[PDB]
Amino acid sequence: MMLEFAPIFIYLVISLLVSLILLGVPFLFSRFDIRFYLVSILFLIFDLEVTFFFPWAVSLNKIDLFGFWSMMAFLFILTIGFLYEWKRGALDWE
Amino acid sequence: MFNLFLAVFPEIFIINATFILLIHGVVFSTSKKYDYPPLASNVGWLGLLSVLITLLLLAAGAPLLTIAHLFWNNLFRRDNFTYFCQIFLLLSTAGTISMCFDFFDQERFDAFEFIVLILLSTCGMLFMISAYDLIAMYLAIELQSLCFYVIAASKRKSEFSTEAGLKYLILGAFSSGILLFGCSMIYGSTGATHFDQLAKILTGYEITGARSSGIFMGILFIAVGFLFKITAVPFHMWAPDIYEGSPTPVTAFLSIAPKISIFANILRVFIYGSYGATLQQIFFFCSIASMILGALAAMAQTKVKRLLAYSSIGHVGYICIGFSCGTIEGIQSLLIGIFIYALMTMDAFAIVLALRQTRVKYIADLGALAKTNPILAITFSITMFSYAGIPPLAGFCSKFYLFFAALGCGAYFLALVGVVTSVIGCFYYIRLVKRMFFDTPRTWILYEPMDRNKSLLLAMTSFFITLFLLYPSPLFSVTHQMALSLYL
Amino acid sequence: MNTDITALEKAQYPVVDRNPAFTKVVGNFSTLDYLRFSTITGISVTVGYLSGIKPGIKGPSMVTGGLIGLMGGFMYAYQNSAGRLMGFFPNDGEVASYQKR
Amino acid sequence: LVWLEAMLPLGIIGGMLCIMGNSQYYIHKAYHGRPKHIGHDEWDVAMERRDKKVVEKA
Amino acid sequence: MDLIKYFTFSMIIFILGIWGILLNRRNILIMLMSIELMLLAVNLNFLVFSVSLDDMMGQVFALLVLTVAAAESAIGLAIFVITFRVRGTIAVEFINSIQG
Amino acid sequence: YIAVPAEILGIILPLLLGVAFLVLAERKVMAFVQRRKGPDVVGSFGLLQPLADGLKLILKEPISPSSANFFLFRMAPVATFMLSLVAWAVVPFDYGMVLSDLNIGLLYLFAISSLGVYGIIIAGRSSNSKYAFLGALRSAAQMVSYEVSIGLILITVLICVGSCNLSEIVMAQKQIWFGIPLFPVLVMFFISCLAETNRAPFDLPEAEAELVAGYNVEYSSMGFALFFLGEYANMILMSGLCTLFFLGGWLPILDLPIFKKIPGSIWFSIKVLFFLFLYIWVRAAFPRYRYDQLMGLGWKVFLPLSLAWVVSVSGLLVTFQWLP
Amino acid sequence: MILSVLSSLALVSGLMVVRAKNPVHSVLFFILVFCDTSGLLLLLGLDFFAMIFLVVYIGAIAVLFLFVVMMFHIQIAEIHEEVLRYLPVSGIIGLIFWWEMFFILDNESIPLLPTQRNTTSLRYTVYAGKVRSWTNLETLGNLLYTYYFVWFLVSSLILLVAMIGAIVLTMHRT
Amino acid sequence: KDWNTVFERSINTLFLTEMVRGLSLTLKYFFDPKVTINYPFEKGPLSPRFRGEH
Amino acid sequence: ASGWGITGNKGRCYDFWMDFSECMSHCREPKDCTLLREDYLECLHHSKEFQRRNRIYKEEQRKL
Amino acid sequence: PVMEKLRMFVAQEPVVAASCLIGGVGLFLPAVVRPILDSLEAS
Repeated sequence: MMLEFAPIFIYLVISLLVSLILLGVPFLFSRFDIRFYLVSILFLIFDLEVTFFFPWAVSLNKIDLFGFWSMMAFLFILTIGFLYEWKRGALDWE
Repeated sequence: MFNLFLAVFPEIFIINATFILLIHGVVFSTSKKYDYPPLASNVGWLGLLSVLITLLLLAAGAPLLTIAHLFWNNLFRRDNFTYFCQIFLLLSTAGTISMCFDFFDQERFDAFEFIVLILLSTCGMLFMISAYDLIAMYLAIELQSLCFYVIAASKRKSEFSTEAGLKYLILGAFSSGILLFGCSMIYGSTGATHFDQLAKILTGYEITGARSSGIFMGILFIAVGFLFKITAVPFHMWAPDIYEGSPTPVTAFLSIAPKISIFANILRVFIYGSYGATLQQIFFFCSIASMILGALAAMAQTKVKRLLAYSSIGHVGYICIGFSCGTIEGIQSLLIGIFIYALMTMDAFAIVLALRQTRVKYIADLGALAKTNPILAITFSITMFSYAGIPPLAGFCSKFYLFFAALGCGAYFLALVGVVTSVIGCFYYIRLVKRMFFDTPRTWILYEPMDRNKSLLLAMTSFFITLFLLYPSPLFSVTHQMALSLYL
Repeated sequence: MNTDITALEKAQYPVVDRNPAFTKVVGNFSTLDYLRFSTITGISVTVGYLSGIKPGIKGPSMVTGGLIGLMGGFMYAYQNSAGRLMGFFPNDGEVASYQKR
Repeated sequence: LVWLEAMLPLGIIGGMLCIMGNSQYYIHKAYHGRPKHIGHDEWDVAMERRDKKVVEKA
Repeated sequence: MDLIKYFTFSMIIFILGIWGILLNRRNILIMLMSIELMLLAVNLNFLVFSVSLDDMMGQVFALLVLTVAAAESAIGLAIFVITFRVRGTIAVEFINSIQG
Repeated sequence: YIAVPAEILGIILPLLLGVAFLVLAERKVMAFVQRRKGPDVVGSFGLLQPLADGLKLILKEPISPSSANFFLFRMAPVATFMLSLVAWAVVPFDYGMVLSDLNIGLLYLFAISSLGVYGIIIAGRSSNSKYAFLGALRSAAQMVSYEVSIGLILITVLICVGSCNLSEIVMAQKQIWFGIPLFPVLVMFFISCLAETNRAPFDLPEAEAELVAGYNVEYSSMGFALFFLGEYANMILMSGLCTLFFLGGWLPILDLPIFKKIPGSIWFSIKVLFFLFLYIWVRAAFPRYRYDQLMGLGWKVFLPLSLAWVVSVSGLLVTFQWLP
Repeated sequence: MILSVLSSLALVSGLMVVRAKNPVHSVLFFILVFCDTSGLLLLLGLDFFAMIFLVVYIGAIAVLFLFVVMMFHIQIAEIHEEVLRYLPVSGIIGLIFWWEMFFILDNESIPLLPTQRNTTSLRYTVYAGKVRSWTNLETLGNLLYTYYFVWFLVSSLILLVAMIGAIVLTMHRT
Repeated sequence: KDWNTVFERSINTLFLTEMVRGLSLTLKYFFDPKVTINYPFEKGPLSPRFRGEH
Repeated sequence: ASGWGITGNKGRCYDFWMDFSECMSHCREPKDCTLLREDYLECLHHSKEFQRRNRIYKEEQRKL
Repeated sequence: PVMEKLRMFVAQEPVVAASCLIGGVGLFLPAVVRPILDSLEAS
C-alpha cells in the first residue's frame, strides 16, 4: 500500500510553507579539476552497488546459496575495478 | 551444479583471463622497481593467448555448449549457428590483436587497458551472438558499444580521436535509445521478451488488417537501431568519421568483429521471428541506398581510411540484399559475403597498418610503391581487385549472388543499380593500382618494412583471396549448415 | 534452485554418468587429459616469458601466463573428462571401468 | 554542581523529542478511535473496508 | 484511461528528447541530456507495461537499463571532458575537422 | 486527513525548538569543557539565548548580493532546510509513534541523504564567489564520499533485519541490540555521520582560519539561519538513526518489568541525547583533518571496511541459517 | 487529474531542460523531471523504483552532470542560437510523432469510458493473495540474483568498463 | 618486526585508542568549577600601580 | 508470458499464455490456435471487454 | 621468503588487512562450513 506516502506529501507542503515564512519575514522590516569528476564516477558506481544490495539483503532468505554467490561474483567484478582505481591513484587527493 | 556451467566455459575462461591481465598490467605498470614498463605488447601477447585458448575451449566442446539448455534457456541459446559465429568472431579478434604489436612498439602506445577493453568487447559480442531475448541482446550490445566508445578516444590528446569519440558516443547513445524504445513497445504489446515467445505470438498473422501498431513500431525502431549498427544508409554518417578518427587498430577491429555479432543478432531476431515483408522492404531500400551512397562517396575520397570506410558501407548494402530476399540461399550468401569481406578487410588493414609506420594518409602517398616494394604493391592490388569483384578472386562471390538474387527475386532496378555501382567501385579501386604502378611522382615515400605478424597474416589472406574459388566447398557447406540451424 | 542437465543434442555414446561430480570428473582424468593440461600450461608459461623480456618482467610475466595456462588447461581437461563420462565424447575407457566395476 | 546548567538544554531537547512522539500519537488515536497500527498491509486495509459494511449495514 | 495517460507522459518525455536533439545544434551537452531524457522515457514504459500486464520482466529490465544509463553518462561526460581539454572550448566549430 | 497537519506541526515545531536548544547545549558543553560558562545572561541560565538569536536574525536586513542567480541563491537554504525537516516523517519514537510507516523507510532515508548535497552546491555557484564555490565543491565531494559507507552500513543492518521498515528494524533488536555484535560497524557509522554532517573533525565549512571559505560565506539573515538549522536538524537526525539502527530504538536496556515501566519515548530520547553529547564532546576534543586526508579516509578506510562487514555478516547469517 | 498535473509539470520542466540558456539551469530542471517521474512511479505502486530514481538519477547521475557543467564555466556565446527558424521543422516532426505515437495504444488498449454508474462495486476481492503480501523490493529480489543472474553479472561488466574508461581517458596523476 | 608488536599497533590504530585519552581529559574539567568572572557584579584583580584614567 | 507476477504470485495472463503455447506446440497451422491467442491478448489488454462496455455506455447516452 | 612481506603489509596497511580478513571469514564460512553442516545433517 502507498497510503503512508500522503502524510509525507502534506509534510512537504507544510515544511515549504514554514521555509517561505522564515525566509520572507525579513523582507518586511574557470578552472577544471578532474578529481571531482572522478569522485562523481566512483560515487555513481558504489551508489549502484548499494541499489543492487537492497533487493538482495531483503531476499537472502529465499535465494539461499545461489543468490549469495551471484552477488559475490558481482562484488568481485566491481572490486577488481576498485582495485584498479586504487592502484591508478584515483583515491589520492594529494 | 558445476556441470551446468559447461555451457559457459569459454566465457568464464575469457572473463577470468581478462581480470588476470587487468591486475597484472595495473600492478606492474605502476611499479617503480621495473621503471614503469610499457605493457601493451606483453598484455597483448597474453591476451592473444587467452583468445586462442577460448577458441580451443569453444571449438572442442561443441556438444557441451548445448548442455542444460532448459536451465539456461531464459538467459541465452547456443546452437550450431552461434557455435560457428562465435568461432569466427574469436578468429577475427585474434587476427586484429596480432596486427597491433608494431603499433604498440613504434608509436609507443603503452596503454595495456586497450587490450583489456578489446577483450571485454569480445565477451560482449560473444554474449550478443548467443542472445535469445531483447533484454540480453540490449545488454550485450551496450557492453560492446561502451568498450568501442572508450577505445575510439584512446588517443586522448588528439583532436581527431577525441572528435571521433564524441560523435560516436552521441550518435550511438541516440540509436541505442531508439532500439530500447522499440523493445519496450514490443514488450507492452505482446507481454513477452523471449525470442521463442515472440516467434509464437507473431507467426500466422503479420498484417491481417487488425494490425498491432505497437508491434509494428517496435519492429521499426529495433530495425533502426540494427541499421545504425551495420552502418546502413541513412544511419551511416557516423561510420566514416569514426573510422578515420580512431586509431588504426581500432578502425580495423570495428570494421570486422561488430558486423558478425549484429548480423547474428539480426538473423535470430527477425528471420527466426515473424512479420510482413515490411522489414524486408526496409533492408531492401537501405541496401540500395547504401550501394549508391557508398560508391559515390568512395569515388570522392582522397584518403585511404575514408575510402575503406565507404567501401565497407557499399559492401554491407551488397550483404543486406541477401537478407532481404528471405530464402535459405539468401542467408547462406549473406554468411559467405560476411566471411569473405572480413578476410579481405583484414588483408587491407594489415597493409594499412604496415604503411602507417611511415604515416600513410593519402592515396597519393602510395606513388611508386611498385618500385620501392614490388611484392607489397602486388599484394595490395590483389586485394583491390578482389574488392572490385573481378574473378577468379574471392570477392566475386558477393557480386555473383547480388545479381543472382535480383534476377531470381525478379528485381531489375536492383540489377541496374548493382551494375552501375560495380563499375564505379571498379574505377575507384583500380585508381589505387594506377597510383602504385602507373604514376611517376617527383617525390617518393619510402615505407618501413612490416613486421613478421602482418607479413604472415598478409601471405595467408592473399593465398585465400587468389585461391578460395579453387576449393570453396567447406565454406559453402558450413554456411548452408548454419542457415538451416536457424530454423530447424 | 531447480537444475536440469538435459542437453539439446543427445549423447551419441554410452552414458556412464549423466551428471558426474567435480571430484569424480577430476579422478577420471586420463593421460591424454594430463598431456593436454601440461601442453597448455607450458605454452602459456613460454609465451609469458618471451613476451615479458622487453618490459623487464619475464619472471612475473611467466607467473601470469602460467596462471592463465593452468586455468585453461584444467578447464579443457575437465571438459574432456566430463564429456566422456556423460557420453558426449568417445569414452570406450570409461565404459570399461563401468562394465567391470 | 555547576555542570547542571548544561543538562538543562539537553533535557529540553529530550522533552522536545518526547513531544514529537507523543503529540502525534494521541492526535491519531483520538481521530481514529484506536492507536496507529504498524504494518498495515493489504489484508488490514481489506478488513477495515469490509468491517465498515459489516458494522454499518447491521 | 489510466494506461494511455501514463503512456503519454512517457511519450512527452521521449518527444522532448527528440526536440532537444533538433533544437540544440550548437549545444552538445544538451544533446547528451536529451538522450538521457529519451532513456528515462523508455525505462518508465517498461515499468508501466510491467504493471499493466502483471509481469515482472519489465522491472528487471528497468533496473538493468538504469545501470546502462549510469555507465553511458559517465563515459559520455569523460569524452566531453577530454574534448574540452584538447580544444579549450565546447563550441561545435572546433569538433568538425573530420568531414567528407 | 483533516488531523494530519496537526500531527505534522506537532512534529515540526518541537523539532525547531530542539534545534534551537541543541545550539545552546553545544555552546554550554563546549564552555564547561573550557572552564567557562557559555550563554548565561540572556534569560535564566541563558535559556532565552536561542530566542534572542533567532529574533536578531529575523530583524537583520537581507543582502541578497548582486548576483545573476538571485532565485537559486535564496532557494538553496530552503532546499536544504526542507530536506532536513522531511526526514522526520518516517522516524518512530515509540511503538506506533511515527507519522508515515513507510515499508521502504530505509531507502527513503538514503534518498534524502543523497538529496542533501544540492543545497550546498547551488549555494556555492549562485553566490558569485570563487572561494564559496571551491568550498562548496569540497563539501559536496566529502558528503557523497561518505554516503557510500553510510549506505553499506545500512545494507548490513538490512541483512540482519530483512525489512526496510524502521519500526521493524527496532523490533528486530528485542533479543539483542545490534550495537553489541556490530560495535565496529556502529563506530564506523558514527564517524560517517560526523563526516556527512560536515562536523568536527570534518567541518571544512568552519575552517575559515585555514584559508578555506565555507559555502555559506555570502549568506546573511535567514538564509544563513536556514543553513544552520538544517545542519543541526541533521545532527539530531543522525543521532536518532544511530539510536534506531544499533541501540534498540525505544526498547529498554534489559527486558525486565522494572525497565519496562518508563515509556519507550524516554528511552529513545535518552539515547539520542547521548549521541548528541558525543557530537559536541568530539568537537571539543580534536583538531580537524585536511580535505585530502578526510577524502583518503572515506575512500580507503571506511568503504573497504563497510564492504567487508556486509560480506562477513551476510556470509555468517546464510551459513548457519540465521536469516530473518 | 493528478496525472494531468504531473504530466504538465514534466512537460514544462522538460521544455526548460532543452531550452534553458544556461546548461546548469538545464541540469536543475532535469532534476525536477526526475522528481516528477518518481511521483508517477509512486502512483504506480512501485516504491522501490520511485526511491531508486531519486538515489541514482538525482543523487548520482545529475550530481555528475552538475559537477562537470559547473566547472566548465560555459559562456553563452559558444552555445547560443536563435531557435525561431526551427519552429516549422520541429512542428512537422513533432506533429507526425504525436499523431502516430501518442495514440499507439488506443487501438490495442481501448479505454474504458467512465459511466454514470457505480462500476466500483463490480470489484471482486480475492483474499488468498493478501494473506502474505510481497513488497516490490522482495518481488524484484526474488528474481535478480537467481533466475536472471547472467544479466546481473553483465551489468556489472558494463560498470567495470565505465570505471576503466573514466580512468584511462581523464587521469593525470600528480 | 614481531607479530605481537605488529598486532599491538594494528589494534591501537583500528580501535582509535589514543583518541580515548583525548576524550577522557576533555571531560575532567566538565564537572569542575569555572573561572569566569560575573562582570559587572564581580571584577578582576588590580594592583595599586594600575595605570588608568588621568 | 513469464508467469512472475508483480505481487509474488502467478501472473494474471499466464494460464492463457500457456494454453496458447501448448496449442501451438502441436498444431501445424497457426490458425488452429487463433481462439487461444486472442484470449491471451484479451487478457493482456481487455480490448473487447472495454469495447462492449463502451457500446453499453453509448446506448445509454443515446437513450438519455 | 614470503613470510615477513605479509608482516610488513599488515604493519603498513592495517585497515586493508583487517578488511581482507573480515571479508575472507565471510566468504570462507559458506564455501566451507556450510557444506560441512549440510553433509552432517543428511547423515
